[PDB]
Amino acid sequence: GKAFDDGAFTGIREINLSYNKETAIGDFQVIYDLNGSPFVGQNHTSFITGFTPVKISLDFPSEYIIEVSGHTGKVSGYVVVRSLAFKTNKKTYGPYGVTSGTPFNLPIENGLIVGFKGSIGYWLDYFSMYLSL
Amino acid sequence: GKAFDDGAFTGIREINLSYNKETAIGDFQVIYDLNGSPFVGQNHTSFITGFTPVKISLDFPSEYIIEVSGHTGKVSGYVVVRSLAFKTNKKTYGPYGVTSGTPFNLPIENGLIVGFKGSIGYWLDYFSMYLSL
Amino acid sequence: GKAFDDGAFTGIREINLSYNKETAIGDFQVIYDLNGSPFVGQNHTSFITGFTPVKISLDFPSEYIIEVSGHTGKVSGYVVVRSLAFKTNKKTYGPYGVTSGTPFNLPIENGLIVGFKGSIGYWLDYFSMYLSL
Amino acid sequence: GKAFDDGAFTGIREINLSYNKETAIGDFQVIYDLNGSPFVGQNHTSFITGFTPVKISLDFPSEYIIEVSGHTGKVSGYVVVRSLAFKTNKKTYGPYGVTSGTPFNLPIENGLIVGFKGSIGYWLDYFSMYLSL
Amino acid sequence: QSGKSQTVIVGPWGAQV
Amino acid sequence: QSGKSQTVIVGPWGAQV
Amino acid sequence: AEQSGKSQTVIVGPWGAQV
Amino acid sequence: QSGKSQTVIVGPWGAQV
Ligand SMILES: OC[C@H]1O[C@@H](O)[C@H](O)[C@@H](O)[C@H]1O
Ligand SMILES: OC[C@H]1O[C@@H](O)[C@H](O)[C@@H](O)[C@H]1O
Ligand SMILES: OC[C@H]1O[C@@H](O)[C@H](O)[C@@H](O)[C@H]1O
Ligand SMILES: OC[C@H]1O[C@@H](O)[C@H](O)[C@@H](O)[C@H]1O
Repeated sequence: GKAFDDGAFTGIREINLSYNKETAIGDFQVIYDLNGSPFVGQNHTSFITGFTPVKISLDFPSEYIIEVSGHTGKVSGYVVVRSLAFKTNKKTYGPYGVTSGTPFNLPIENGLIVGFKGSIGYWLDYFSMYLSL
Repeated sequence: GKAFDDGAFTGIREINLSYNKETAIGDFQVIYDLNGSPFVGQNHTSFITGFTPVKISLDFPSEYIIEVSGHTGKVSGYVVVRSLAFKTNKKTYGPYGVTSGTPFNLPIENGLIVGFKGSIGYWLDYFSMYLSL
Repeated sequence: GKAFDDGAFTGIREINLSYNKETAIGDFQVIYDLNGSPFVGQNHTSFITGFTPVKISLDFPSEYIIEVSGHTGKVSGYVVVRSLAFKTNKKTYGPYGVTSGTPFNLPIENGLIVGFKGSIGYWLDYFSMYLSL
Repeated sequence: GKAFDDGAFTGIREINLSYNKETAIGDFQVIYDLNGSPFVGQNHTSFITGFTPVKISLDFPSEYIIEVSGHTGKVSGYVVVRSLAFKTNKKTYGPYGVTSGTPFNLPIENGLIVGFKGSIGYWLDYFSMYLSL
Repeated sequence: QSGKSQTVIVGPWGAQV
Repeated sequence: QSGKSQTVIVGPWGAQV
Repeated sequence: AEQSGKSQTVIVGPWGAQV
Repeated sequence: QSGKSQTVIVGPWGAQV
């Protein structure tokens, strides 16, 4: 897939992703906070279409992510991110995609997610998160 | 169970835990690094015995943990930490315990584990990790 | 003066300031690094003119600030920042302004300056710096 | 002089230093906080005697240092720390020593001092401070 | 300001309380 | 906590308002 | 810091394909 | 990669070795 690295910011305002209930996560894009103003992250796009888009608009800064969870597993022979769910201090967004494969989950007891990096081909291949105080 | 919280330190020198291959993790204790000298953490103990102890002695500081993984699930009706594995840049320690239930894994791309907190009753109920640069 | 606060970024690429050799620091503006690309900070302007501009263009990321120093003192009855000097791992820039009054200096042994805040009226009234690893 | 480096901790409980009103700072020792319990730092002692001791007992954690200031200058040909003052959110301790030479001051707008390092011969040759959130 | 240093904490994994 | 990250800030040097 | 002019951040992951 | 935690350090004030 095509690697991406958004880097780190001061918080998260919006997550725009797409998914397919037969395969995995496709597109991924984040509107970050940067010192009190939105910073529009680059669109990271799947090589293919047919995905269902979802817009996660957070009530920043009162609302913030406290857990990210999902599944990884093989689609067409490739290990990919098949589902994502974002839990905030207000509600749960998701799961989006296919909740099959190996689960993972990252609860944050103290701190914030302030950035994403990863790779997308047909689907989201992998991702990592920037954490800070 | 009884809550514990070691707080944060400079690094990790040794982990002393115990486990039972039919139930879950029991006892948990850590020798931290504190500014270049060992700091012996409190021994956190299960309410019961019958566990097998293991000593995980790291070659600090050249050897450090890069991923923590394991399983959670029910034992006698209680959700507990059933197994733990510690991967360093040199080797893997474990898994210790019962490798069934819901897997979890925390790979660290940049940063260090510098403290543990959690709760132990009959078994390790839950745990969290302090992370820093 | 009019308060300003750029917030925090991932590094410094360029500082544009102005000074008067009879009074104090005037205008202040920074091009930051933000995750590998320039981010152009707002120009913070003195209420008056007559200043001499200087452009401090750093060889980012090989070159970075390791000490900031200067002087504070009264001009026309106001306590202001009278001089600034920026020492990097390569070169010293300044002093700019008037090197009279109370000296201050901030050497950085470990870490980076990644943001500025302050206030400017006729002159730079005060300033603070964001530090990180 | 003899270098010292206490490293980093959770906070500060007490500072025990000595000074001479004709020369400079002599002895320096700190009782740190380490995850809620005192940690007694090594006593860093002058090569000579004749100093006046002072004990700075902070009401940790509600009382903490918000500015450190002092003077540096030459004594018997050596550049040393001639005076120190510690301002907390409750009171000011000092200045102790000789208030002559080049002033310095470090106000902390956001963050905490959590460690000291430096060198002491006849007098405190230099010092640095560990800062964290 | 608490007067005590802060660090990132991840978790907990296990029972949720 | 808040949804906004924080960093160490040193200063201010100058007028103390 | 005392090496590069670029700030650092804790990063956790990756989850997914291990490359 | 050092295996040891790090912290911002400001200074030194005094002699410059
Ligand atoms: O996303 C799953 C896969 O998609 C393909 O298009 C790509 O060539 C592979 O490298 C992998 O990324
Ligand atoms: O560890 C499993 C359980 O152990 C029991 O002894 C305790 O009362 C429970 O609260 C729970 O901790
Ligand atoms: O810069 C020094 C002063 O400049 C004036 O123009 C302003 O009204 C004052 O508040 C102060 O900022
Ligand atoms: O403290 C001032 C000086 O004190 C002397 O005793 C020592 O030899 C010097 O290196 C310097 O430390």
